[PDB]
Amino acid sequence: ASDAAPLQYLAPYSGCSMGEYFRDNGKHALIIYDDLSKQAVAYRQMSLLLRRPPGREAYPGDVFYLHSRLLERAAKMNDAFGGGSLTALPVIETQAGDVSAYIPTNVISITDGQIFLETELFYKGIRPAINVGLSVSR
Amino acid sequence: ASDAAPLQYLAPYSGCSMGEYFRDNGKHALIIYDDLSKQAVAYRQMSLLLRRPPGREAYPGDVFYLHSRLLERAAKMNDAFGGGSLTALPVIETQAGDVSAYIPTNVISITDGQIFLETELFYKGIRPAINVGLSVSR
Amino acid sequence: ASDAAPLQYLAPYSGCSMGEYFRDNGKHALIIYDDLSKQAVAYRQMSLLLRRPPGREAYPGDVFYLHSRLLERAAKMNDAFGGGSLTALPVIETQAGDVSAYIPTNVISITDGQIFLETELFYKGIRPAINVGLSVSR
Amino acid sequence: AATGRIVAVIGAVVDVQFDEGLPPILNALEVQGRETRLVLEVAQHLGESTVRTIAMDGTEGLVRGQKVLDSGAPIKIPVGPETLGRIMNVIGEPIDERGPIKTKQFAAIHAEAPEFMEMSVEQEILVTGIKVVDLLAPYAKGGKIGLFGGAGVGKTVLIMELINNVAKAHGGYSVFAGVGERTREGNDLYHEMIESGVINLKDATSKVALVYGQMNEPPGARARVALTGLTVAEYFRDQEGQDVLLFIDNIFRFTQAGSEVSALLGRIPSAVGYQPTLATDMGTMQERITTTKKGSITSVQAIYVPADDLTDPAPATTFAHLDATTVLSRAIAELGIYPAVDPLDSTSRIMDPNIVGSEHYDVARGVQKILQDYKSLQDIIAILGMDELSEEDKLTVSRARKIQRFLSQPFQVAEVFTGHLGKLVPLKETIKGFQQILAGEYDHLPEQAFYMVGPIEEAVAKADKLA
Amino acid sequence: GEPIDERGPIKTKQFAAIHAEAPEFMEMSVEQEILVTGIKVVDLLAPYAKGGKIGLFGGAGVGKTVLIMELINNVAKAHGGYSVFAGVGERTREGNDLYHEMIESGVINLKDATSKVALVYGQMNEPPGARARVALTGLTVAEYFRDQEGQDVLLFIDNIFRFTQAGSEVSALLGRIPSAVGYQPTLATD
Amino acid sequence: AATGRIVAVIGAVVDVQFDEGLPPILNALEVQGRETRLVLEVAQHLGESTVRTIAMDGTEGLVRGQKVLDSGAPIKIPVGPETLGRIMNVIGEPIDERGPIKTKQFAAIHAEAPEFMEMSVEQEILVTGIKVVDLLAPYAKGGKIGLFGGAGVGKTVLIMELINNVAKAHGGYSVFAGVGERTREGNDLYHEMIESGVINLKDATSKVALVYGQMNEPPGARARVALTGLTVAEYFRDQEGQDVLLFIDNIFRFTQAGSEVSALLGRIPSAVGYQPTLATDMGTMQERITTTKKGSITSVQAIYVPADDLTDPAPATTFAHLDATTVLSRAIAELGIYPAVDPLDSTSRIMDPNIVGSEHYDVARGVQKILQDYKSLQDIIAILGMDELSEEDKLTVSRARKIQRFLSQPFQVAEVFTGHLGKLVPLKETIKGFQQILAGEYDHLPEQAFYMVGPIEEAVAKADKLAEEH
Amino acid sequence: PEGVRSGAGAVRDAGGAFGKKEQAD
Amino acid sequence: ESTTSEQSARMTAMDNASKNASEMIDKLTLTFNRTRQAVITKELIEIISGAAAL
Ligand SMILES: Nc1ncnc2c1ncn2[C@@H]1O[C@H](COP(=O)(O)OP(=O)(O)O)[C@@H](O)[C@H]1O
Ligand SMILES: Nc1ncnc2c1ncn2[C@@H]1O[C@H](COP(=O)(O)OP(=O)(O)O)[C@@H](O)[C@H]1O
Ligand SMILES: [Mg+2]
Ligand SMILES: [Mg+2]
Repeated sequence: ASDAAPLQYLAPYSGCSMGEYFRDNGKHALIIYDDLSKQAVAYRQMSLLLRRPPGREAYPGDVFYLHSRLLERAAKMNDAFGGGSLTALPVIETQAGDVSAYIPTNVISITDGQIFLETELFYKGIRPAINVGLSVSR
Repeated sequence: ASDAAPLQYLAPYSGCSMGEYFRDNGKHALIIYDDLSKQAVAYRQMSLLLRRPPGREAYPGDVFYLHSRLLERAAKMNDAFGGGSLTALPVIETQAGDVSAYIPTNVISITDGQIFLETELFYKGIRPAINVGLSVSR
Repeated sequence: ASDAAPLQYLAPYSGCSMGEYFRDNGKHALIIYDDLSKQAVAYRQMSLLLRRPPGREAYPGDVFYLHSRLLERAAKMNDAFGGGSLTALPVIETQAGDVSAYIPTNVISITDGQIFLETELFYKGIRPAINVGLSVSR
Repeated sequence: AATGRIVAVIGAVVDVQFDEGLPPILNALEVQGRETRLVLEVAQHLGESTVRTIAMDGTEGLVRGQKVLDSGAPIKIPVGPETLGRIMNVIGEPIDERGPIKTKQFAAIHAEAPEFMEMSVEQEILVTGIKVVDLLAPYAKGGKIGLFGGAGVGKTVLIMELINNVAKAHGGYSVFAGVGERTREGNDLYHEMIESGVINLKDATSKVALVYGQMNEPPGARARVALTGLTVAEYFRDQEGQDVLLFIDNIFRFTQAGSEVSALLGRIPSAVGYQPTLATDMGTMQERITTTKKGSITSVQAIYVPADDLTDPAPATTFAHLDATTVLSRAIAELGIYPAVDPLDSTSRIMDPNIVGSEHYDVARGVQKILQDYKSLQDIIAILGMDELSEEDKLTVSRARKIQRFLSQPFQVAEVFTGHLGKLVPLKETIKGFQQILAGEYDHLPEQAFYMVGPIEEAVAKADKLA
Repeated sequence: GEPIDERGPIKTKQFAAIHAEAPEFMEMSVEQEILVTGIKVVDLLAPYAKGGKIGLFGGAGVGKTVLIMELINNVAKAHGGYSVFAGVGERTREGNDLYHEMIESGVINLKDATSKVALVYGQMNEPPGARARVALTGLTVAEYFRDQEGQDVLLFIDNIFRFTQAGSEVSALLGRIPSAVGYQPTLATD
Repeated sequence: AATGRIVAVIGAVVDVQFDEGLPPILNALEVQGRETRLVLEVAQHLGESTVRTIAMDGTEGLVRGQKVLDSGAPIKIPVGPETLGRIMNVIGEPIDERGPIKTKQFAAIHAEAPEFMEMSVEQEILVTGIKVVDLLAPYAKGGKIGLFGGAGVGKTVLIMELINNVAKAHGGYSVFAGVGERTREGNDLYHEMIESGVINLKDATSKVALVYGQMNEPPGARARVALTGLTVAEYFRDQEGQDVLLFIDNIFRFTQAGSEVSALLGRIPSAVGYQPTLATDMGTMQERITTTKKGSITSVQAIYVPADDLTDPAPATTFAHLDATTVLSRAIAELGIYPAVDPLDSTSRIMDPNIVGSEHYDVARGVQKILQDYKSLQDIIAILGMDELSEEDKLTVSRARKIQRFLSQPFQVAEVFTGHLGKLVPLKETIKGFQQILAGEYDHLPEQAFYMVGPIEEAVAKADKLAEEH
Repeated sequence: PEGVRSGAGAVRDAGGAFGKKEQAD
Repeated sequence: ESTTSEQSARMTAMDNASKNASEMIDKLTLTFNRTRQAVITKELIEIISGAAAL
């Protein structure tokens, strides 16, 4: 949090480029992005200071294009290219369990499933607090 | 729909003038505007590209005048002026039967009566589906 | 209501300055500001015509500082300065009993207590309509 | 006096450049080379010998370079005792095809409000013949009255009923101003005033003057008609000692028309698209309609609420300029109660024991308490039902439902499309009828007998027929 | 319009632009008819209209792709028409799965001239300007079969909502004041 | 060594033009010709030899063309052991009328945060004497603490009781900073700390230093007092190997003060009318309050929640910077239970079976489970009456109601309000009292015996007196 | 998931008639 | 004799109550949706207005 915004905006791509090395050499990898929302906030600050037109909740117009590029680089390769892999597990935080905000709706439409966690199940003894009703993997 | 917005904004007055031809020559006429809501939408599109301050539901503040001018040109002349007439029947669409919106309430304060058509009666079989309780003529 | 906006903006300080005369000579005084909500509208009108950017509900960016420097001038002095005092009783009006609006929340957090009045108690024969379950005095 | 040149035309805003003799603000200007008179009003001094004006008529056909002439004074209109029975417009030209108006003097539209030392503080009561108003929120003489309501709920029917009941017996004069409304209603009013006898076309015994600008006019005109009515209202108060009644229809259009030109003048919008100067220009206009130590003025105004919303900035700043309020509701009108007056949202300034008497005040407070109590049981009745209540709650529900019916009344101006007969109740009969219901003397009658009747005696007869 | 399947150039004889205009008033049909698909429930309860638009409410796990391919087969057998598929904002993995699923069923043949469908793809990791023009590219291909050969065609669109979102981002990029609920002022004309 | 001229005065933002040299950003300037001292701070370079500054006091009386001097360094304040028992300003000036502060050192209020290889990994419990905190959310030595709440729920009384319980039994020193609050309370605290002997006016054995900036000041001053407050504590942490305490009142005013000048600096607003630089500005300051390997700092911060909304962007981006949180609620306060701590919305990091043992952990989880189960039974009672419930549900409700009362406690600084003397409870009695109520050893007593008491031994002695007086 | 989902204790949080009726009993 | 009638009446009462609740929860949803759209439009206009005045 003490670092400048561009570093917090460049951090995930630098970590994806390190993991793409294993994918092209017949090995397997796994990457975890913590708090993808704070990268979007860091990206919004620069665009607001550079005098670009704002939009819904003051986010720029190409915020979807910022996250679609990042999460499209995880794949499974065939035998002609070696047979590597790369798996991603992004994390996103919601306010009052609202899944219709700007950023969660963008990210939900890109991935292949979700694991939903709640706080009511946490205090009645069900730990880990996974809600099987609203979880799916395609 | 494929036509440009100004063409969908000029249309009613052009028909109104052709109708007014008969009224001043001792004849009778009738005019039917299919949808004023789409004209309101087209005028709103035109206004925003001119960078004018938006208001309620992002509509401009001169929407009332736009219909007030048009629906005041139907009248019944006296004998000294010829005796002609011009009758008008505008049509407006609502969402989920909300009659307390901006444009529907605006138009009601102009006309001299209204006919209400319900959807439940249409589904059950009563056709034409007119609600006798609400329809009125002054 | 027929006076210029700057006079309505300047009126409360001109009365506080008259009240402060008694406070510094060993005497006690009482002051009442009727409808503090109507000073903020005059401040907003005066600021917008000076081409300053708006904020929430087009209020200026520092409406809190408008009242904070005003309500801090009431104090009880010790014997080295005379022993005088000055008391204040501001007034606020809310829309449809909404106490969680913008302006009321600012002034609630400045004073030492509040008295609540309600319409339902007014129409049930309880006059004056003081809600004793919420009124406090620190 | 001096000549200028048109430099820019956008909508209803025109800019003029003067070589010498810059006119002051609020003066009128004349355009040269047109078939019909067109007048402009100065609003701002921009700089480099240029001004920005507002037109009072259509601006089609204007060319850059055209000539504009100065007059030297604000808009002036004919005022006097010869305006009775005539019809004027924004700039005081007759539109009743009966020749010019020959008065002795003229007056300017813009003036200043009366000072602090000229105010009067007397209070009395005015009887209207309508049960809800007299019982709950009575009017007064020389005060301001407002009627709030949405669209289609019935403000103008009430205004015409008040005209029919009060205006005829009045000894003084009356003025009717119509702003932003239907033209056919004005024609109907003119013809029925000819028929009644208020307007006489063959002598000098008329007692009303009319000023009109309707919803087919450009926004420049609709922002200035109310002052034209105010001037002719004030002449009868100052120069002559008379009592005047002033009726204004939809003063809300005075505010809306002002926000259609604010953007073109180059201002920052404040809230919901309204102009920053919304309260001050309303306060400037409202403070002139008062009662002074030279005469009295009684005002009845109709107000409009957009999208059935009472928190909108336009109708929420008019509550502070009134002495009596009457709020209309669509939900009551749905149930069939006419007039649809909300009994828990109407107030008056003279509802105190020392003016109206103790008995009237006690009856009003009792009926309001009973009405309030029944509203707090709605949630339980809407789900669990009537059977869960005890006996006292059922009794209060029955009495409140009986009281609600008795507040409706048939109007005379609505007989044509309702098939009824008009009624007019004195005050004592209303007080006694509500006392009797509160005492429980009519608990053996059906609740449908108190619907659309006058005095209490008509309820027992209709119940007797409906055995 | 360039291949992305690594098989070579697309050697044809003619080219067409993607921006055109709707047919004039005097070329419309004054009658309404019914297109018969050969499925009992649709042809009995909710018949399709020839030259009309159909809305498909659904999701995953309820056999959507099998229905698409069965319509593709039936319209080619009973009438003699071809089909076009357009993917607006398409995930790469699901597009690869669909491409390999169509080969084994038989609607696409890699050994001779017997194919029935043409595929046009616009993926998620492309700039917003590219994802708003794919539908016109898919419409221009079918207009040739309609006009130069006089047959009936079928056209599929992956999602009609992403077509609105991609067009909503371009207006924001070009610097235009947004309309209600943050949409473009030209929502209805586009 | 440079001189400039004032060329524009709008609100609380001033512009100065220099002809010889250009001062760097974050420098202090002094205006010439005033009876008092006015200080300006540089923010931006506008080009063509001009800067845009922010004032630290009133700007009335300024004239275009007035001379301004350059000091050549950021704001510097006195620091050392001679500032104990004294009140100072935002820019380091005494305001207690006792003469100048005579030290030997000075410090700059703008520094940089410690690096990654200087952090410490240590966790020990810090007992306070309050049942709820010591049972459901323990504190830790050298940690960060937050007190969330709305208006009028009791943040200040709790932060006064924390001082009265922890500060007096501490070997080291302490610092208190007041940001954007009432002056009347700053008059109360000063005279309270004199009677208790913590502040001495004759000897040289004081233990507290005070820094104050209140809500009657322009926005420039209210947005800097916190840095002045923590710069003092950094000296006692580094230059001396000693533990320090740091109390801050309403750190929320640090963020609100920065939103009142952003528009005048030429910025596009972010959501709900905040400046676009919220998170970065908060993060830069927060990273300096840490326990490095040279010393320890234990911090307690009070946070204001506007209109009882925990999703507001100001409190939302503050949860990430803390180690233990206590959330006060208005619903509990209306039942008459003080302190109004929400038992199902407080968290701590050392609530682990390997740090506090198994018995302590099981008791807290067992309490929370039954408190969660109580809520679901209240829907049934709304429709069908209380008496139609089964006996097991009635026993569950009876135990839950008794558990709820026993969490309240009389404080010592609230003797004027309640009228009782305060109490302190050790940890073992706190564990045992709830373990016994969970077991079911007190099912034959009324609820009122568990209200406003200390240990478990006093409830039965209260019930016996209640029985005697019946 | 898109719609409004209720929880436990929502009857007594709204503070309507049913909440006070529940409390008094 | 009495017990059976009591049970058969309670069943009908509990059916009508759920009918009424289902009737209420249908208007409240439409009101909620309209308010949700209005909040977004109102909060976007302010950002545009404060960006234009610079
Ligand atoms: N007292 C009344 N009795 C019967 N119908 C009424 C009454 N008042 C209003 N209405 C109904 O309202 C309609 C007229 O509304 P109007 O007075 O024009 O509303 P507004 O004054 O808001 O324009 C009539 O068609 C009539 O059906
Ligand atoms: N034991 C108690 N603990 C805390 N607050 C109490 C207690 N008893 C009564 N109160 C009331 O709680 C209020 C909290 O005041 P204060 O702490 O100033 O509010 P804030 O938390 O907004 O600063 C006091 O006015 C006091 O009357
Ligand atoms: Mg009307
Ligand atoms: Mg406090």
